[PDB]
Amino acid sequence: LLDSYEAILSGIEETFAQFSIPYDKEKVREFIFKYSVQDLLVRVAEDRNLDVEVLNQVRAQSLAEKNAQVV
Repeated sequence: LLDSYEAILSGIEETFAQFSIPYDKEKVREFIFKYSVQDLLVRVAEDRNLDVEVLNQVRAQSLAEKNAQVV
């Protein structure tokens, strides 16, 4: 049980809001247990008429993922 996933998930929230996207800890924690984060940002981009590459640039710049740690 590594806390790495909450360290990550924190930055997904703050990615999603930069695009007005409805975050949901439930859906996102479920998704990353079944698929990878790569797939998540593809799936919502496809839905939202975005481009996964942009969501990756905003994913890259979370202070949350820089601040947080792994046990």
